Amino acid sequence: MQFRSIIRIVGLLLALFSVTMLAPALVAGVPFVTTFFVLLFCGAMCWFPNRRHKDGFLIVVLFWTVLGSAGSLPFLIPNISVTDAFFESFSALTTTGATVILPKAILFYRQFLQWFGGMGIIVLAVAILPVLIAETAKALWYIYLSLTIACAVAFWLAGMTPFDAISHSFSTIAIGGFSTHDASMGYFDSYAINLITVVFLLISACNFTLHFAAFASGGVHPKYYWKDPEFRAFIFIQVLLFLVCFLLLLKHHSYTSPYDAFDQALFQTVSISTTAGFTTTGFADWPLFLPVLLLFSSFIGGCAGSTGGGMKVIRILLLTLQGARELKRLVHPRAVYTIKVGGSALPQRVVDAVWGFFSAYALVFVVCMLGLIATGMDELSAFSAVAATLNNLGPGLGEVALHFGDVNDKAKWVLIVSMLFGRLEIFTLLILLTPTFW
Amino acid sequence: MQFRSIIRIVGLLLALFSVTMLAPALVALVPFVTTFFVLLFCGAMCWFPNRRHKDGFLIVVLFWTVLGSAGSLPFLIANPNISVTDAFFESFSALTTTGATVIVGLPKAILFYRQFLQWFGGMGIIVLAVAILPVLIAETAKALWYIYLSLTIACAVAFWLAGMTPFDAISHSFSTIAIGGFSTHDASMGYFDSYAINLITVVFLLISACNFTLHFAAFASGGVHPKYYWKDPEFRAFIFIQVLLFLVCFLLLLKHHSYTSPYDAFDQALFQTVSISTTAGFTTTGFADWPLFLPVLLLFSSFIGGCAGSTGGGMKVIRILLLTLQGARELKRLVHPRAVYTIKVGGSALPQRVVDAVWGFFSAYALVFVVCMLGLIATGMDELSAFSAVAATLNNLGPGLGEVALHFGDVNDKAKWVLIVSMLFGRLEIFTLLILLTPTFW
Repeated sequence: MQFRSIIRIVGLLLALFSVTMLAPALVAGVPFVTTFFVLLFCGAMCWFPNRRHKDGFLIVVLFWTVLGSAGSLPFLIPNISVTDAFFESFSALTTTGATVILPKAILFYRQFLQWFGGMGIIVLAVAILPVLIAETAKALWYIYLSLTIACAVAFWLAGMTPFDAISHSFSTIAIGGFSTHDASMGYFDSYAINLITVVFLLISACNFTLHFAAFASGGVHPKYYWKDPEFRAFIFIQVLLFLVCFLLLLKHHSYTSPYDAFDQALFQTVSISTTAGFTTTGFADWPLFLPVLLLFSSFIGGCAGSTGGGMKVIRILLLTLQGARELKRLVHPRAVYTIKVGGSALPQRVVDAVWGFFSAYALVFVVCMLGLIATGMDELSAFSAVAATLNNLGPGLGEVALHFGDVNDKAKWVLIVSMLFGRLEIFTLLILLTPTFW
Repeated sequence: MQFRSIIRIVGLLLALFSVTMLAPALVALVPFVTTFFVLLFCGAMCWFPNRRHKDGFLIVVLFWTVLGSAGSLPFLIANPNISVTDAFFESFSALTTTGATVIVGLPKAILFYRQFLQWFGGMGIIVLAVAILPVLIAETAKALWYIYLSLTIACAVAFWLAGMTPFDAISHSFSTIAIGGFSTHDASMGYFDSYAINLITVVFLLISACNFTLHFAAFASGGVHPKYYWKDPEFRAFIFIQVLLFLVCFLLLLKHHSYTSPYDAFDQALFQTVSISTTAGFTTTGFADWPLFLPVLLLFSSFIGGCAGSTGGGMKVIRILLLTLQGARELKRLVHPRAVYTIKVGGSALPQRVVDAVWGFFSAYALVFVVCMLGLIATGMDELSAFSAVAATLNNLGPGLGEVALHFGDVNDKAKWVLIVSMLFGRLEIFTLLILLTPTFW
């Protein structure tokens, strides 16, 4: 099936991935250079005997097929077992805080991996239009420059030397919840960093596709204040979050001073809630239900045209508000229902497809919970772990045993696939399984 | 809003409910008689001053509302001496047909009435199940009577074969009419374990629980009965799921190598799997010879509950079937959105009208599920025991097996009231009280 074209294109892809492998070498390192050489060699052998050129789902799978391989070689010789080495590689990879447990070059590379993951996750994410020319690089390069320079200067304000500010900035690009120390923000708590970082968390997560027009000099920004459905819904949930935090604070009478109670409390609620992953609280001053509630909050993750693939506003919104239309259906079946919350008329093909996706998603959820518990994992610690795993924050808080090294490595391989599913569209592998497809 | 016409009909309804309140009075060795008199008095004061006569959802809510109005009065006063909230909870436990035990301990007359309550609940739930056509003449009362006579007589004679005196056979029969999971002793079959009863009862369980409205044609005399073998999908899907259940039981038996003899292992093992699975509620196993996942798996099995036209209202074959098969259509939609999908699993062409409602019902159901889990844990209940309890509660079997502490006398009584409403919600369509909360409705 035209294998000659596929070999050269795939080889070029592996070589291109390999070019971006000199990151630790800047910090005087050799295995990563070796990976570039081996894959480049692969590209070279693929490239020359075959010259001819010319499905798509196969390509997407091959895309993230690649991303998965690679990044596992320098760890078998960090002395850790091969399954654990692979698991750790994925742990560093995909911005998942999968801690079971370093060199200063490797650590820089790990934060760099977060950088690579962050840019990579949002580039083919709005490039699915042919299945459902490279000029977007510049406009993306400008927005990024604004994001990183702003973060670095913001860290600088505290007074740390630029290397430290840059180090923290690299750590927070694709937040997995990692920092210099295991405590996410407990080890260093300058007030300016906390306030500024929380602002970064709010601004950086929900929406950048909407502001793509910002590249054009039309000045369409003040229009978005009004009639933006996302803004009203999102503000209602977040403001409600603030009010409940305030109420909880008053009920327990935790901190009398405003600054610690508001910044620290707000920081914990926002950080855990926003799927950030920076957690430094054992939730003892909070009741037990707050960890459970927060975990449910963790499920709500990502925004439309955002870094994280999770349940979105429009999907839940459609179910609820469309659900309201269904409530109206319950009142009367003779009654035509057509309501358009959005400015456009909405076609009935997409809505049905979306909730169907949710139903299949539920099936996957059952598979993940049942499978992980089924493999030999404990009912509760794994239960919290699966909730956390699907979201991609970290270890399960309830009945804490954060580091699972002694769990079965084949299941660990399953954990890798599950977290990968957490980031990538889950049903790509699903298309592979079906018997009608063969 | 024409209140004079609601007063007489509702009063008549209360009096009618009261008419069948003489059940313990047959067993000498008064409060229930008092309930009949008080409600009859209520009907009387609502019948003579008003002579006039004349929405519908209010009436259905009201019918369900009537249950439990006079099901809790005789328990505050007297052998059952228990607190008022607990008395109400206990009343609902017996009445709801759920197995909500707070006590260990099972008056002969009161107990007879309790089993009788199971009889009342069993016929009552089925009768109004198909009477919802005006919103979505009483000639059915004899055709259901023949079928019911067949069911009760068959159960009694079946128990009689074992060799117990007819009173004991009838007692067990009354106990198994609507299946709470109760017997003379707390263990379902541990106290008496005769083999004929076990085999016959399992047959009873399989036949009784699915689907009897298909066999409503059994009353008019015709030959339609052989045709159903190839006629219905329900048989292929249901048989496939049950057979798979048998195979997994067989394979888990051979993996652990539990019992070498085939009589005990197949009947006891099969009995346990089917009984826990079929929303029956008869449980005598602590699941130690089974791994821990089997209790979890069984609880998931408990969620699958009811057949279309069956006594219990729980997720069904057609709903899940629609999601998966229609889901398959959805699966085929990722391949080409340009591709028209129209498929009819059933004999008729199926309309796109009802189908959105089914999954919408599931979505709303999930919302309710979140409310129940979050609310019960939120009230002050424990993490895990409550979690198993809510799964079990929605189904209406009994206690959560995992980390078992079935009896919860010391749990908060207002939440216990919430538990009562939750289990009732399991039995009746949850939404029937959801149309009250909406502000657009007022």
